[PDB]
Amino acid sequence: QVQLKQSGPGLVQPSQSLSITCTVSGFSLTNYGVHWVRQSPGKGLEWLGVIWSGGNTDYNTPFTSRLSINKDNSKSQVFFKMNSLQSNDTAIYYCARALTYYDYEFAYWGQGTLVTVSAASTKGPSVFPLAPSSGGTAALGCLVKDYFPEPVTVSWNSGALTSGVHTFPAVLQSSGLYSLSSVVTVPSSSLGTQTYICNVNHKPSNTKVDKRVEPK
Amino acid sequence: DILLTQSPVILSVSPGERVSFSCRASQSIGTNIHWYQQRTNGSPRLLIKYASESISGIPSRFSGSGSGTDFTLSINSVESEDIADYYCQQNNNWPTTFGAGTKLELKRTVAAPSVFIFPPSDEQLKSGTASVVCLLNNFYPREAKVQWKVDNALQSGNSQESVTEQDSKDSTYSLSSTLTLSKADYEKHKVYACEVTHQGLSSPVTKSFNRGA
Amino acid sequence: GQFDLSTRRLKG
Repeated sequence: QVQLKQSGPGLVQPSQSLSITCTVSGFSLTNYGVHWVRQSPGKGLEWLGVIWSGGNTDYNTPFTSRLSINKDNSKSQVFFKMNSLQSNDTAIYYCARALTYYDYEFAYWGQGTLVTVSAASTKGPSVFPLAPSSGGTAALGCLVKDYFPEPVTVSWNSGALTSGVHTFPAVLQSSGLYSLSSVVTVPSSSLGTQTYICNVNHKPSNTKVDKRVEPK
Repeated sequence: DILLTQSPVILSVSPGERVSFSCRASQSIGTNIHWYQQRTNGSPRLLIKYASESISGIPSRFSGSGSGTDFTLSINSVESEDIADYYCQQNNNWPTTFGAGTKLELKRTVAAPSVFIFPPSDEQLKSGTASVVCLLNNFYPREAKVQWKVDNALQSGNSQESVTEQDSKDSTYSLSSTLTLSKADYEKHKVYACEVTHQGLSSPVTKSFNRGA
Repeated sequence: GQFDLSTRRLKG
């Protein structure tokens, strides 16, 4: 099972440097190169560089002087480091592996790391219940308010509840802080039997909240 | 660098129809093009390599053709799970470069939203802010209007909307409209109403509550 | 037409 797992999303101050770790399994870094690709609003999908099996690196032209890729074959880890970030370096960063050892056909991707370049500070969210109230289908949810930066993960009943779930895109408030709601529809008859918990995780602030949502 | 131009920007079809994506290169690149699919909150997924070659685990309804500068990715019978963005990649010339992507939207029958309104929790009121949430669930098409009224006064500028991407199973959207008040303003009023207009409703639907009960 | 970091989807 070929897999690539990246370190968590986070905030980097302007002019500061970015570090991401890509841990691979199901293959050996001595047999495959690992590529780095980002995806930004300004420039879309953008190939950044690669570290080959034998330790050599290639960097895309506009990144030659501020990009550094290293790895530890023993630990199956590839280390990405970019210097002097500005606002338009805000993007999702992926590590990726090609089908063959020499190629660029990216058949396996990491889950991505959203990096926000901002001078502001990290802030964890407050979680508030969206309580169901009086055709046999009830809607309930959680309000995840006033956090920075993106993203936040939301799940229901520790992953067991996925059907009917809608987690809305976050919106930026005038405060410069994000907010979103996650909703789910369930049978009215289950409100007295089943517990409904939204599991909220804001990794950039290490804030994890389980919010029980009950009829008021 | 090779410039890759994808067209159209947005594609919109019905399930079971065939659909094609175009990718054009600023100079000949042989057959050195790859295609990717990106679903909502997902990483790119490799669909085709070298213009026409299959990829393990990719459904047979995906195919590609072309050589030189004009390339085509095709889905011969679209399904709802194909709702995604699609990108091409060239690697005939260093560095490898990607197109800007084409969005694939699916049509479906009109579906009216189910409307729910949520008062602010007492927990949030402790903080000095009141959020009133109106939910429009599982509707199509995307266009809809939310009008807020507090004690018959039209609210303007103090609400924000967020819409999900299309559901991969039923192709509907859901919308949340959040009205934000100071706790002081919220306590000075009684009737909080959300009015929803949509093509699937013969009349606007209004969900409301009185602060308290 | 632009990539949206909130949804990883193209928006305008």
